[PDB]
Amino acid sequence: GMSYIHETVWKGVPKFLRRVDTALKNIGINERLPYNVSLIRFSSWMGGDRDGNPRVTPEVTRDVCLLARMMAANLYIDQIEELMFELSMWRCNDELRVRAEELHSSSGSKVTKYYIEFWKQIPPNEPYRVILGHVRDKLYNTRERARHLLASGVSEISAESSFTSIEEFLEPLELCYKSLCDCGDKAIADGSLLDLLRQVFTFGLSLVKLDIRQESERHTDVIDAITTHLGIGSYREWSEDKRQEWLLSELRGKRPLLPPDLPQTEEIADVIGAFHVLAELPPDSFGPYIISMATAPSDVLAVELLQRECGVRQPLPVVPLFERLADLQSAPASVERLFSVDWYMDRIKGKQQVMVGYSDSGKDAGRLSAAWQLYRAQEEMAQVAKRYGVKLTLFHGRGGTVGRGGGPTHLAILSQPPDTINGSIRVTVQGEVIEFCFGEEHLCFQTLQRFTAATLEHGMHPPVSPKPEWRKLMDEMAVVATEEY
Amino acid sequence: GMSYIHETVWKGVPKFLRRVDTALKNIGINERLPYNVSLIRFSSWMGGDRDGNPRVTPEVTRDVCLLARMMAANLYIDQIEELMFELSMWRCNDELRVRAEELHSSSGSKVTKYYIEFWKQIPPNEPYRVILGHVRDKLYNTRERARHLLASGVSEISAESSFTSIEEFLEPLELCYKSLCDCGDKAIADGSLLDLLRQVFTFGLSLVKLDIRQESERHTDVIDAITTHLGIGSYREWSEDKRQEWLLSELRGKRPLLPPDLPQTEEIADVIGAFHVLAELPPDSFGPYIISMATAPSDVLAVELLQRECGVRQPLPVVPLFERLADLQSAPASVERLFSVDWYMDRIKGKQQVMVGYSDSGKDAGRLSAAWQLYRAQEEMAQVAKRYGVKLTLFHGRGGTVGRGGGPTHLAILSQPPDTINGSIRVTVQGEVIEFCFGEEHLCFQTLQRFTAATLEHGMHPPVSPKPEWRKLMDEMAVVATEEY
Repeated sequence: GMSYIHETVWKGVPKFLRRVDTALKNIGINERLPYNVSLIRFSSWMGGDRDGNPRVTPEVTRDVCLLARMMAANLYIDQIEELMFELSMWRCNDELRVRAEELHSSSGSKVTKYYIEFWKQIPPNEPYRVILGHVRDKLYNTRERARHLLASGVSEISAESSFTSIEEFLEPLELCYKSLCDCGDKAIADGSLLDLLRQVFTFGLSLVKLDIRQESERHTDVIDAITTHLGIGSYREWSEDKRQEWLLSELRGKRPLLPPDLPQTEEIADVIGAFHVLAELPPDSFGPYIISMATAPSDVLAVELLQRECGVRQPLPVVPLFERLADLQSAPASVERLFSVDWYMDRIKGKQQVMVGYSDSGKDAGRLSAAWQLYRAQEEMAQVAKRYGVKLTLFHGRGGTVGRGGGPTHLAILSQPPDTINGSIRVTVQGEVIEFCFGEEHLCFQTLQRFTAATLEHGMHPPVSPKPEWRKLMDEMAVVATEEY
Repeated sequence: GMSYIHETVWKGVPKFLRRVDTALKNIGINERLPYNVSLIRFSSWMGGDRDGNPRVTPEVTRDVCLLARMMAANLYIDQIEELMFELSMWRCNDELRVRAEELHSSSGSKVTKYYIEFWKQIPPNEPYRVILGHVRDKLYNTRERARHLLASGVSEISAESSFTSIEEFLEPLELCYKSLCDCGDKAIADGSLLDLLRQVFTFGLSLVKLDIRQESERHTDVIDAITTHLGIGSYREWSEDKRQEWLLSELRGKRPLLPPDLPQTEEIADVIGAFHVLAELPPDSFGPYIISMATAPSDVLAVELLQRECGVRQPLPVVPLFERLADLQSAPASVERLFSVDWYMDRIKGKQQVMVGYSDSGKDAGRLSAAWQLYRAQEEMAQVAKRYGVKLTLFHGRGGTVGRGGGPTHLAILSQPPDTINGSIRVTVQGEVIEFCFGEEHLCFQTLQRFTAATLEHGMHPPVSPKPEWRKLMDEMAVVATEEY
């Protein structure tokens, strides 16, 4: 799946942004879309979704996170090398002229030892080549340290001698850009270097962020295993309101819960060992933790606890997946209960993402019933959120086939309830659909076009909300359809 | 300190035991003191004793533990190489022959690739060199693995490419010994091989065992930081019987205690960090955990708890150091209190060690009053232990000067109360006293001689118990001496 990121998406992102720059100038906006804008992002499930797949192990999740950082480092080194060839201009600003002489007189500040012939070829008056030269040395380490970590678990290459954060990486790049501008070469700067900067903000150091997904009941079994071992009873047998109470006492509580001598099934171990892996790896390599089969706020707090109690210093925000009819009905109720908890609200800090499954919905109820429930499950959740001042971000689980939420991109967005998108949405691109959308250069470009053009239009100029007549009919029809199905 | 272990104690232990053999034969025993008897053992505080020395960090303890295993393997290598030169016999028993052919035909069984010039060299009918050769290969790995574990986080050299357990190291050596006996060359077996085996039982894979020692109140500080953070209360202000009651609830309980977000002073981080080090290193590298300024049973239970709550999987046995007069008086009562606790009784499993301090005693009470309280301290603790079915081992903290329990070894042991030794004792050999005892070969032999002969005699042929008249006069004089001092 990463072959696609490499072959069409990597180069296909700056090209699409540059058209937006042109599209914008054509309506009188006299500036390009700023490079710190993530107008389009990429994320993966490829080593993270374990829902009903025992073969995605904690070690797998770790491999994928490091493989990615290795692929990413490699791509950037390629891009940086091309750029060195190009930025042969001598005119630089003062803050770059100082930094360049540090790295020149010291021979790269002894970071890599690998590109050392290069540090003896470099002529004095190529300030850009010298900054980027150093960026490259640090990139090679970032790449190699990921290899050593993947093969051994440890590296002779320190952290400081490589790029640890996206900000550390951006620093010299944004410098180069500001220098070229200060010297009046904003045109040169808006060339290869603008395309590169946009890639850093877009793709970051791990290329794609990893969503983790796990079955709802799997967390229940881990927590029931804890309550049993401590002799507080069976977490499984507790009513939902009892679970919420207990969990919140614990979340607020300062005392450790998870006992090391806890007896575990292979299944409980796969779950706990997964959080363990999440806790070692850099936070910027992860997206959200997705709970498949999500049903009530317990399921969300259950993870929040398991995550904190397994040592995840900076926890992945937890997103519920409403995949069945019943759960999508009780959904905006679930979302409000979570929003109404003093603890949970300090945790999320105004941002709540939730996933809606088109796949296992149409399997539960009819196609018609599912599509309609999914409509107002979005509509209402948005309403609950707007009321509690939380920025909702809907995650759409769409497939390729029509009966899994498939269909032309702009239509699928058009058909989503008004005022429930607003510049923030996520959509799955599943299996063969990656080839459908990103197989060729032009396909990738149109795929970014479709999503971006529809999302925009949908937010500035939404579709008509349904008439009260229509709603009633859809309500009554869905029950018929669901029963017939 | 280890230079003494190397230069006199290493070769000198097997020589002393061979004298014990001969002395056994001179009283008509017709048997060698079985090589599994540790008639004399060596432990170390050098890198473990933290009392009043902040310079003994957790990291110091880790360095000392690995350094020792390195030293140990490096001595076992030199010995094994000589032994290979020696056991050139071709007669072996079936078990050795089988293993010998496995190793021979596999070119070493894939262990090191070092000493590969030796394997090609190895002729067929030299079985002892074969097993031993592999034993050597495996030793090289053991000392290297320590080097890499010391010099950096971990090593390429695996766990089962080297010796991990003393039983794994003894397996092939004992096979050799039984082979040579089976072929009627036991006379050869009692030669250099016997001397090595006795070093394996006497020194193990770490050479000497590290005693950890820490102040009493320093553990109190940790447990008060936890009860304060969790809002349980102030452990420090709790009375002794309350401390015991709380600690025992926690020890019986299965739920974790120590919060990972616990605020720590630098001292508190040196306590917990130390336990963390013990948690990692192999258990067979440590002796006990010694509590200086031990006063009441709370101190012992406090460490038993901190030890578990820091994840020390197989915990060190806890010994209290009664350094001062008031503590030596309560001492037997503390000991009885610690017994009679159904939890603590199952932990120790019939074995309890306690240290008595000869240095800090005389400072507190004065020479005569100390020396006497020390006498009946051991006497009554014996009786309590005896009543509870517990083997009391006494650790004597002596040293050079007469004012610190100094004096001739055989006389000091004579001066100790009857029936409080019974072939189980530990004594400090402090600093310069090591040169006094182990500075020369003859000195080392003479020193093992005194300790072995005094302790044996004292067990079977005790000194006299004091007459009641004498006892009363001692109690009375003790008070008078204390007050005057």
